Amino acid sequence: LAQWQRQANVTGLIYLPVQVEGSQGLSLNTIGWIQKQPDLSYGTEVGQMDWEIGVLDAWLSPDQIQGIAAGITGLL
Amino acid sequence: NQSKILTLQAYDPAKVLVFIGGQRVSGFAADTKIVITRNNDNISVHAGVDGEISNALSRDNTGVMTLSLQNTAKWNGYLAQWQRQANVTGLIYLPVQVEGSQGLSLNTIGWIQKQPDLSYGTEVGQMDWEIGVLDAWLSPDQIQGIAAGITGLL
Amino acid sequence: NQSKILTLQAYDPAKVLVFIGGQRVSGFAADTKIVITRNNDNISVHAGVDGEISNALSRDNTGVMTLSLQNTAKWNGYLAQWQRQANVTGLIYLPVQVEGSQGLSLNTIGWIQKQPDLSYGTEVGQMDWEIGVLDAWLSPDQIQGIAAGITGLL
Amino acid sequence: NQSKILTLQAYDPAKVLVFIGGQRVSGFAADTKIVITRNNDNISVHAGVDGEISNALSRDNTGVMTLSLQNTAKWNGYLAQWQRQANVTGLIYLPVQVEGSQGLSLNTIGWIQKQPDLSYGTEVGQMDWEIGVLDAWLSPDQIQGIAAGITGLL
Amino acid sequence: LAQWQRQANVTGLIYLPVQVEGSQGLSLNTIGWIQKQPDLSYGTEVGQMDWEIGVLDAWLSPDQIQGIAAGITGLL
Amino acid sequence: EYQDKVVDVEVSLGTQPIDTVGFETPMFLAMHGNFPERIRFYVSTAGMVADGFAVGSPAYQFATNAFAGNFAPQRVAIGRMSIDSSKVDFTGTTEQVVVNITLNKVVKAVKINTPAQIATALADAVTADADLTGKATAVATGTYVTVTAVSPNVVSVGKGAGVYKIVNESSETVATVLPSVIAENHNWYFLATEARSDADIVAAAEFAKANYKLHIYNSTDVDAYAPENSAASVFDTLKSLSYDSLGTSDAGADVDFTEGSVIGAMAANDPSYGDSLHLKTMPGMVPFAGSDTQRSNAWSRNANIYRGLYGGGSYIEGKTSSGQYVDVIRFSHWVKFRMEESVFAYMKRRSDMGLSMKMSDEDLPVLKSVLMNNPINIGIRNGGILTGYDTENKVSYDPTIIIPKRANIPTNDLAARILRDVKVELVYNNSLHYVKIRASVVLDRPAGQSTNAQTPMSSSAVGV
Amino acid sequence: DPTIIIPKRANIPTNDLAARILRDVKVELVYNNSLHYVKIRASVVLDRPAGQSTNAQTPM
Amino acid sequence: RFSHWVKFRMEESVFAYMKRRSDMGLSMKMSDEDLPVLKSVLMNNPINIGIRNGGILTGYDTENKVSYDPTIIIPKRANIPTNDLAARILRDVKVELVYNNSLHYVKIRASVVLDRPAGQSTNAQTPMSSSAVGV
Amino acid sequence: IGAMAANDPSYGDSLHLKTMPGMVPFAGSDTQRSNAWSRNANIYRGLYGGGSYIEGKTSSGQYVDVI
Repeated sequence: LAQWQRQANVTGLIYLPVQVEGSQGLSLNTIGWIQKQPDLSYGTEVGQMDWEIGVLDAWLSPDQIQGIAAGITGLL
Repeated sequence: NQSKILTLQAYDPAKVLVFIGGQRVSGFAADTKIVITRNNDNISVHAGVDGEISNALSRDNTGVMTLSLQNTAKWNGYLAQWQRQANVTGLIYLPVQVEGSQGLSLNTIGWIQKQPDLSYGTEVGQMDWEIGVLDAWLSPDQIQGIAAGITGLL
Repeated sequence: NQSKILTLQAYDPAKVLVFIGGQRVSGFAADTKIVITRNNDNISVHAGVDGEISNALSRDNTGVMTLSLQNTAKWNGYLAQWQRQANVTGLIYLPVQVEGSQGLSLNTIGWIQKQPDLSYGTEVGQMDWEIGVLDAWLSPDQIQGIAAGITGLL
Repeated sequence: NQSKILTLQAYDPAKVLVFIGGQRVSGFAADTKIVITRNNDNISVHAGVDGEISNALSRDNTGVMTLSLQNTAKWNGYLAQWQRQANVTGLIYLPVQVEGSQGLSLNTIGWIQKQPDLSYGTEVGQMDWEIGVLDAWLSPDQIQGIAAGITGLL
Repeated sequence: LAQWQRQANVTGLIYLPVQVEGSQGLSLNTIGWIQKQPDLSYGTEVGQMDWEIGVLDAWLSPDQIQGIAAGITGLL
Repeated sequence: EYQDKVVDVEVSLGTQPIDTVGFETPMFLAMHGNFPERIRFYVSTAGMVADGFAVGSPAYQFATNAFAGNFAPQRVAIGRMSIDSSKVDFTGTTEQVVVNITLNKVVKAVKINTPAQIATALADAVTADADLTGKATAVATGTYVTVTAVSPNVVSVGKGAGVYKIVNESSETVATVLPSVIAENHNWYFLATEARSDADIVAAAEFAKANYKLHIYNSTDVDAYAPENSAASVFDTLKSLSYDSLGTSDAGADVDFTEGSVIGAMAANDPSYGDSLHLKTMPGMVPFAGSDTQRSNAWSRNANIYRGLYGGGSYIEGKTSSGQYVDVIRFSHWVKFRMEESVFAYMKRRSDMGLSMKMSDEDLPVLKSVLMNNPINIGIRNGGILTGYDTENKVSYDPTIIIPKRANIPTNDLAARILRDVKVELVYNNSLHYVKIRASVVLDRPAGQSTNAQTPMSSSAVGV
Repeated sequence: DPTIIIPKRANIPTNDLAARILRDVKVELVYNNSLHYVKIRASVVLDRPAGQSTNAQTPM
Repeated sequence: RFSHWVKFRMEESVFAYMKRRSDMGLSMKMSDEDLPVLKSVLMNNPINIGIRNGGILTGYDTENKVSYDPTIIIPKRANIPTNDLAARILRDVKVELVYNNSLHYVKIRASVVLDRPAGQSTNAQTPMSSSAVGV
Repeated sequence: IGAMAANDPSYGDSLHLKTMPGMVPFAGSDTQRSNAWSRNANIYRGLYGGGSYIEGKTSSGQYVDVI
């Protein structure tokens, strides 16, 4: 990610596909980009970094038998 | 599937080397040695009413490097004297370098931004100096480079 | 590599001497005796759109020196009387000096900025006087000075 | 298979020598003479959600060395006087050495951390002094060394 | 173990294989490391030291005729 | 020893260094007389030319092709056979002909401008060079010119410009030479041969299976893609013998010796990943030009073909002569070598301190940990070895190791002091080679779907 | 285990008594064996391995 | 200079301890219960100042697989010949050390590129250590 | 001798596979090795980047360790 940050900064291309597969929940498949690099801290224990990745669309889509009931809840 | 060890060596805090002006810093605090943070977001996003999305890069790479030292450490005197020396002569910039043990590194120019408060109490006190950095881009020092030309798409 | 002792002597809080007007202060609080903080950052940074960076020094050295005393200490009366004496006569400045045991020191002019609140309860109360300082530059009193001409670069 | 004697000589408690400042300590308690314990774990472990494991070494080698003496022993006076001498003059460190009879040894710097409580009763009392140690790494004094280059793997 | 502790501290390599063979019970075979050195006490009788050794995976595996019945208990 | 400057800098313009990689050194059995040794190791074509090798010569072409791969090695082994003469065949058509010939450290480039006439003109031109005549010889015949060196002189002939072949003849047979070559050095893995007669290829294939080496050959034959009934090519010859050798058809295999490209796409590839050769690109090779039926025939004969798709070039199917994928063979060889090396390294270290291993139940079981270290675990980490529970057969893929007990060892082995019957099991992973998709398009309004909301039942209840 | 056997006086010949030397003390030992050679039998599977035998008895 | 410094200051430290120990009475005696204190006496002064100031090296060597830790050995009473008990002089005390080294000369290798650098190899495998082929 | 002099016989440790500085790897082929083995003429192989004595058999065929 660190190298890709500078590569995009120089060349000018920042977009790249992003995909998430849920185990027993919703999923996601859209385009995204790196928004902010997390802070780095060195200490007694192993540190952690929380990268932030943007998403063009943040609509969580299902991957289940759902679809036969969406035409039932409809009213009014 | 079996659990995998993320590294062969062990993250050793003593292996992290900080070079300010060409000398190694010593006498660090207890919990955290250094913290590096960017001042501004990398990329901004403009969202239109219709849904069109456009983004613009950010060229502000200034950052802040916190540095924790015990009040008994000798490096407190060096920084204190350099503060007044720069104030009088007018030269404030000096090289800054950080070597990671099993992580990213940093090598840029920096300056002293704020002197930490001093407190005397029952136990030994702590001072958290703030050092500015011209560019806060953490660079790798690993085998990375052969895969950056693979993730590329679209 | 072996662990090193950062000092030969031991940090003794009793060795920290505070001289306000030429007399030693006594009757301090439990946890913290004095805290010194700068009001403003040392150096400001201006970042342009293109990425150019320029900095300007700050000449505001005013600071605040917190001072904790037990409400039973006799020095509460001295400061209280001096407050009204200065209010009437118009002279508020008086020398301030701090001697560190194994750390930095301070020697400047100061004044009383705010009187702490008073509270009576089951246990002995505490009062945290605030003393201003004309300059809040912590100066060293060590062998430092032979290395300040070494860190210099660029 | 036949039972094997783990040693040729016999573990003799009198052969354990404690040298604090260059003098042998005498007049120990009944059950236990000395206990050495590390303050913190040697290696920490960070476990991720996916199962990745990473570890970081610990550089805190400070430890505590319990020391039990009869309240009638003369060494109680020596330590008591040294406590005040160090408190006044400010020097607290002194060498510490332990020689094992059929076990590990120790040789580092130490200091008095806490004075044990004193109790007078029907029988002779006991005092358990606590002596700090800069490094609590128990070192061997045996033929060990030719096999450490054998266990190594991975 | 004492010498290996300092050797690993200096060189930086802490991992080493660990294996346990049971007599009439389960076994274990994984990677491990020294986590904490036990306290040392000298007294009238011979002392004891309880070393703590970490293990990457703590799954006790069998070494018996087990395996023909695991496909029987399965239900639901 | 003495340095005149505290700090010195060598400014090299343009050039760059390259890191040191681990690899398997290939061996190319060429025929020549440039050095006395049976086998030598080179690190660059510059060293080979410095040894009197003519530019464009077979060994030079092989080396320059090998060093250009994405996984190219950093050393190349060159064998040596006897040499009787060499040929420059102009059969075909050709405007300017250039032939690079080096004779006893003397380098010259003869030039010339129907094949028989070109051959005669070249032969006459060769004799014009007094240096060549004194130390070398040339004669014309038909469409080819035969050149021979005078006994105390070494001649090397290599391609320049134009269309022609370069064929070297030697009395030494490969079967007789290889046993001597292996004696000097066994430190090489790939096997290649310059001679392209059927007998030489068969001999090399037989030798490789016995001495645990991988054989590669490019056939340049046209019967390679003849109709399936025409079992007359070398590819079909090897099938009958059930031999293993990665053979592929090509057009420049006898002017460039394209084995170098394959080796460079195979040398620095670790078998532990199970990384097949399916789509690996190789510089130097030329796309196969036949039609669909020819490709089908070639596949039926196990002759791999280089094909160009979507602008690039790609190998295909990586199959061997016997039908087994080359990937599996490489993995098996890797396991066979490294399990043995690990066990021997542990045993030697254990016996170098005294306390050598003894045949008892209290010491044997450590072999389990010894083997679970090195191959059995690196393979799992890199994905080559499969693990987990199978849901179809209801079986587990976990690697297993078994060691016999002392009571089960026959008395004879305790005298021979050799243990037997150690068993290990493994499950190999698989790459993906082909994919088939089923798309669908809708034009009008799609018909309304069934509105059943029940959880779909598994199977019909009616059963007796 | 090692074995040691010593004769009694009744079994000592007259000439041995005269020469004052004892014969026929017998000892017996066993010896360990360092490991020299080792052989392995690996096996690789490419497709899905088939189900194993499900006879979950105690093997006779 | 380092050798002379060690030679002088080890002797001065030992003599200073011995004189202070014999100036109060209770002079040192040749027995296993009092000799070992020389280990601490010597580990104070030179052997530790040298480590703190960087003159003396410590740690584990990765090449030879040896440690640089300073070592001190003291003989036991049972090993002292009877003659020395009359001469009242002890011998055979052994110490070991490893000296550090400064940097004197440096050599650099630079490189310059003019055209477009050629595309690098795109291998993503973890580089293997050594060839497997060995018998 | 230097690879065996200080070895304690009571461990029953084996001369096989030990490293002996000064000697050089044997350069014969496989059949030459087999012949030398048939004669009980121990050799000094070089494998996997090092060297190693082999089997330390005596002239009469008995292992040197038992002797």
